[PDB]
Amino acid sequence: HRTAAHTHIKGLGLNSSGIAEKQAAGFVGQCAAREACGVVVDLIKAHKMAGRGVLLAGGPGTGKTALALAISQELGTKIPFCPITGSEIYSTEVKKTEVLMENFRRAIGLRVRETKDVYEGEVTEMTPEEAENPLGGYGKTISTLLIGLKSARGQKKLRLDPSIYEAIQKERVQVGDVIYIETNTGACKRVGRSDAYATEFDLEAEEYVPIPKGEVHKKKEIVQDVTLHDLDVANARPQGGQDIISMMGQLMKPKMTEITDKLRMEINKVVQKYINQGVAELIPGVLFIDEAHMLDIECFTYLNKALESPIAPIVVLASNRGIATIRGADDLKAAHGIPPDFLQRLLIIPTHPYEPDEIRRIVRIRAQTEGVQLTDAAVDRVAEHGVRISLRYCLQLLAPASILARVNGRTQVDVQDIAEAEELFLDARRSANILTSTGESGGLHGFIS
Amino acid sequence: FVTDSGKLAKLDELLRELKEGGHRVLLYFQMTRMIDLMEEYLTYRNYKYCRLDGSTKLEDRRDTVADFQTRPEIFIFLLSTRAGGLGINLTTADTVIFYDSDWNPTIDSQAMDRAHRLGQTKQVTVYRLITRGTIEERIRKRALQKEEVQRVVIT
Amino acid sequence: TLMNLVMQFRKVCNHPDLFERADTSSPFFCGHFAETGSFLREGTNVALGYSTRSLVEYRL
Amino acid sequence: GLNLIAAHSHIRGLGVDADTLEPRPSSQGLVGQEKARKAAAVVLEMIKQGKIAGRAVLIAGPPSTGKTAIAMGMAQSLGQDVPFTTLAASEIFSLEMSKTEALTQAFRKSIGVRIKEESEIMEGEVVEIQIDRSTGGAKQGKLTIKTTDMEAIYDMGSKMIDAMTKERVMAGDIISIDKSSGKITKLGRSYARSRDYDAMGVDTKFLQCPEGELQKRKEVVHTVSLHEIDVINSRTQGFLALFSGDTGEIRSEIRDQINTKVAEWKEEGKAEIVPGVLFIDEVHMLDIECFSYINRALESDLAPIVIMASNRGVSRIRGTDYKSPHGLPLDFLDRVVIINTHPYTPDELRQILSIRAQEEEVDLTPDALALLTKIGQEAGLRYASNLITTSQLIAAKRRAKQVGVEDVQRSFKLFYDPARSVRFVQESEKRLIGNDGVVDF
DNA sequence: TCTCCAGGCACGTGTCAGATATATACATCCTGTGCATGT
DNA sequence: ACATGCACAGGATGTATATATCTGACACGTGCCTGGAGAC
Ligand SMILES: Nc1ncnc2c1ncn2[C@@H]1O[C@H](COP(=O)(O)OP(=O)(O)O)[C@@H](O)[C@H]1O
Ligand SMILES: Nc1ncnc2c1ncn2[C@@H]1O[C@H](COP(=O)(O)OP(=O)(O)O)[C@@H](O)[C@H]1O
Repeated sequence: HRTAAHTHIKGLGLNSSGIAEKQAAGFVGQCAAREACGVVVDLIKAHKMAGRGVLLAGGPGTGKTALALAISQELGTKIPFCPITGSEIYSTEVKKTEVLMENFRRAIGLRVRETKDVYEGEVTEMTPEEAENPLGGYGKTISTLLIGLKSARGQKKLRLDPSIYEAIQKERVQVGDVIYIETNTGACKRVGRSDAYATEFDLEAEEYVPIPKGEVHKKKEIVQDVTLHDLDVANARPQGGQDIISMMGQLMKPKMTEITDKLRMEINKVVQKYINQGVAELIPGVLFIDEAHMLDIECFTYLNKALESPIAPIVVLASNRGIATIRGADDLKAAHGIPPDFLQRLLIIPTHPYEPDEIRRIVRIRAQTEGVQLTDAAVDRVAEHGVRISLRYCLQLLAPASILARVNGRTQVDVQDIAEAEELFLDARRSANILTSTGESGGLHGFIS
Repeated sequence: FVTDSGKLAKLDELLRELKEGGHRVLLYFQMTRMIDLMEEYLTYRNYKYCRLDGSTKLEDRRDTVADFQTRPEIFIFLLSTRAGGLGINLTTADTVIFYDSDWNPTIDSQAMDRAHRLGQTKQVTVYRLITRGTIEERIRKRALQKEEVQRVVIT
Repeated sequence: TLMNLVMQFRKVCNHPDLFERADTSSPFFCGHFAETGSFLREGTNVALGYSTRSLVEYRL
Repeated sequence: GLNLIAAHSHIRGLGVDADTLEPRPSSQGLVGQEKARKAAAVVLEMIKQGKIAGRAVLIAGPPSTGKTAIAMGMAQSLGQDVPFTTLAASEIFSLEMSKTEALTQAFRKSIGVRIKEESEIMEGEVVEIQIDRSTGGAKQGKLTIKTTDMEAIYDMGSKMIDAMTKERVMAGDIISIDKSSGKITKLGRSYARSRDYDAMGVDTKFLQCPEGELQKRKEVVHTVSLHEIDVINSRTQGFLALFSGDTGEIRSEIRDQINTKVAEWKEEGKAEIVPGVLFIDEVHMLDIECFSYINRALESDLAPIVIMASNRGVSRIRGTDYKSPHGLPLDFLDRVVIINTHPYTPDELRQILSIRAQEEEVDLTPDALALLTKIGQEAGLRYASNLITTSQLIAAKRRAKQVGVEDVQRSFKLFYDPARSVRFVQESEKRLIGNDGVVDF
């Protein structure tokens, strides 16, 4: 329950025939952008996509990312949507193309059924059985156990490897602890003392649970939502199993590493083996790169090969720049910061500025969204500031003018409260005018130029 | 678990106070599946309890009821409201709680008669946990109504 | 979709876990374990085997 | 299932003849380019020869004239035999290691060693297992299996019974006991014991019994590059590095000793060296520090043939300040041999759009195809190839079957081609941030 | 053949899987039959 | 004027929670004695 800058947006607000009807579901106007975004959304939800470029041009303050939240609320919860920026990929551990590919494989999801094999019992007799251990330095070594699990209906008396014994041993399982040996990894989480050993005169603050009902060898199926980047991280730094690489690999500090091409191809073949068994379902998604002009030329070079893949999500770029200089090489200027070679992949969607009545509708929607009711003369005053100064300046003169209204015992916001909040809180243009006028000379009462 | 159910959350508060008072509770349910869920909860908060429901075999019934009555360590008895006829005596219990009400008034009445009976010494208090804004309030009305017809005619 | 909605209502008021309870889940597992065949064969004295291998293989 | 239609999913080879090297004008996807495809055919036929060093062929040409198309055609026209490695030239500027060494690994990834040695495997359904664990242990046991033809009993060692309770071999599994190691890969489940499986899903696949003999020798053929052996011989258990990129600066004496043992393997007849192809996409994104190493890595016996593609005209070289043709220094342009491409005639544009339409299975009227060719004359191949996918979906909005002029004219209306986008930037200067100013209405 | 004892037989017993009605409520499916409309 | 089709009447059927009973087949315990087993 916090009104952010984008709360009134609840979708594109499209008709059945794909025609954008203005002033519907949060937006005001903006027809030719919302129809194209609806086309993009149905391009996502048809799965004939292996990399398409969609650019969202237009000046600042025209609602480029409002369309992005509209797309992300129109696709749904069960479709991946990865929003990043252009400044997020400059890392210090890995090269930035690795961060690009990690975002590309964050934006591809997979829905997998799994059959876990738990052994859910109460430990009755725990007795190790060591083997022969000749002179080799380390000494004796436990090699076989006889742990007896006791469920509600039919006990069982099973025999263990050394590694699953070490999984027990790093959990501190005494006699009486109910556990659940997971025979996929080998892990085994102690749950608590069984209630047959219950005593209110206790100090360890243990969690007493009853005996697990049912068969001691259960078998249960679940559904899991896993992206391909999760599989990349899982096969890159192993943290499952009971050997030494996967145990000394979870005591170290975690570092982002460079998952190479061979792992990213082998996991593709493994996922295709899952799909061919009729278990997993593939659901591709969106990579929304906001502020794409901050990416330098070494990233637009690599996006070509990243989009030529047979599996690659749809890219939605946002760029509020005119004719500008690309960050990498400072000797070729182009539109939007996009290089003139990469720009041909893109299906460029324009975005046009607003009108003095559309500003009034946006002010009315934002006021009834935040919870600030006001009069029509005050709405005309804020729309006058919206025409003169900026769009996202006049929206921000509603939050002080409420508080100031509550200073004067009012409920609705009148002309006086906005006429005072326009004097307390300033914009950028009049502040720069005061800066240039008053800051004549550097000195004691000047500005550091 | 204890917070995903409004009733359960309110029962928790009430059982803590009851325990600290040294009260002993018959706690009545209309669903034995719920009897199970609770059985858990009681294990967590580590209270002693018995159980008697329609699954409980006859001599086991006799045994359980006798316990509750012999050995004051047991704090709650989880009873299915319709199960067990007239003539089980639980007059060591001084508190009754209905986790859910019956549509028929008389079944809850027969249930509280297990505490309120000859040989009872302490004052029986009957809680009734009602979820506001739901079927539970409907039920409660429809049952008070029925009791009005009984009151009008058999007077 | 559910049949006797007055019964369903009372269940909700009692506890949502009457409907679909959760239970110690776990994270997804990528490797290849060994599935048990049946329940009625390995009666009492069974032995667990550390069968955890990765589906990612590297053949040399 | 992981075969989503990309921008190059219609190329099924180079498409040229392999007898007189004639570029037949429409085959396997590559349509229209003739002289460049014949030169790529000559290069392809001297790759499979093997009796040449690592040389350098530069596919120069304008944007969207089919350069990645020719490279992908050469990739599809080799199969999984000769190692083709793509390298967009910004994977080199890493931080895990230096930059010249990251280039050296990409050279070493494309020189395969192909060795062929035999194994002994066992097919067959398990009839039954008896294990004498009676307190006893894994000491002795009997294994009765069968194919459709054979049937047999084997006795088992202790280190095989410990692999049978490791994989939990039931009575009815279809296993593959590799005899030389002892691993057990269950190929599936037999159909005839479908009653005997209770702890399985309701939907579960079942196979048939394996056909033939039960004890046979396989001649498997493995092919690993020199970078594979380099990363293997670098740590204690170091092959994980080439799956996690955590390899660092590999010392050069390891590479020298492996270059010696590969020659000693070749002279003993135990091995065979296969020179691969390395495709350096966008080679203009290398600074002169790279070219001063590619000029000498293309000198040794063990060097793959480098194919590379450049877009820029007379442009600057990174690292330095002086301009040069194709973004490459002149002492490196002495090494390379250049293939120039050409822009596309409109009938070739029309049939490329026809192939891209038949690849996605979108029906087109010929009037819409004429309009789309007219658009592609003025906006390039990429714009029209995206208008196809847009127009199919716009026809699917209003429940149509074939796309028409009334949908291509909507896709051309919503999604601007980049020429009109440049015109939009030039006619909306004062609000778009050029370098300094923001004007708000 | 002389010898022994335990396996099996007769006999109780006890219990629980599937079956017999049902208090507690209500929505739903059913179809006899009546009325209206059309030929 | 007659026949056919379409919706009221209010009943039987139906859904869901445990209760209250029950029955007969299976398993288990007991007692005992004769015949299967020993071995010369
Ligand atoms: N069509 C619209 N309807 C309502 N609000 C809008 C619309 N377009 C823009 N806005 C407002 O403009 C503000 C900034 O838009 P934003 O997308 O951040 O601009 P930019 O395109 O520069 O990123 C948002 O708070 C949003 O409320
Ligand atoms: N001969 C051809 N046959 C079929 N498609 C072609 C041919 N040449 C180019 N294309 C298409 O044109 C597009 C541009 O080719 P590409 O090589 O990617 O351009 P660039 O050389 O700028 O990378 C590709 O998507 C490819 O599908």
